[PDB]
Amino acid sequence: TCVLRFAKLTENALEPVRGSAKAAGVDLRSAYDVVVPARGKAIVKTDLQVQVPEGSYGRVAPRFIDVGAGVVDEDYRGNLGVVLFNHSDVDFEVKHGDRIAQFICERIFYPQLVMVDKL
Amino acid sequence: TCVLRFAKLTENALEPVRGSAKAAGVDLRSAYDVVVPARGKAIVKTDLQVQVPEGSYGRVAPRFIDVGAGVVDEDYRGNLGVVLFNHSDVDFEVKHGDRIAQFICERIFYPQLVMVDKL
Repeated sequence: TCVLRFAKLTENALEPVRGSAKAAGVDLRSAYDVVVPARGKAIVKTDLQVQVPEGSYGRVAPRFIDVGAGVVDEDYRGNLGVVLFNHSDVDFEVKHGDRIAQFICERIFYPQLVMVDKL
Repeated sequence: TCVLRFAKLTENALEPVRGSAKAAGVDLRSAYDVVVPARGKAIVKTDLQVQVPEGSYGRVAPRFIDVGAGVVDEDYRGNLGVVLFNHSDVDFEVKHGDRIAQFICERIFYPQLVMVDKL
């Protein structure tokens, strides 16, 4: 079985769903209304725990306001979130439900290796 | 055909270089001797082009001195390298042949998605 599982830590978490037919992963949404102060930063939690498939990694990718920027493995049991950095002079309100990142499953593979003349 | 290909742009390039039986990727090595000045930065070239397998990505990962840090896809035809940032007060000499990063092949995948009560 190759199954990605999420588990809500509180009633405030939202289910992760794909944004586009062609998106690389599913979007993570803010559990709370969070103000990121001007020139400040905030951790924005989803109130989701995640168990990625065995042997794989989940990368928290970007969906003004810089997101940091994280990768998890199958042992991770924390509450998924991002750190948002507000470079502007106006506070930024993240509302409950807002898309804050996408979560992409990835795995390392080992292809055959060769050198070539050109290409 | 799951094949990773590299191509030397000059005679200075080295082949990669798996670091250990357990390693996630192959190590990339500096083609030239490069001094990274104190408090300064330098781009350190391998003089390799790479063609990653179709539909995959190659991530240039760290194998004092901060390394940035890049992902490439199957269209990429540049000369692989890293930017090194020297935050110390002494210049740092990267010698021809020094390991500077590992190149890890990765694919995005689409597992089955569910919510669970708890992990």
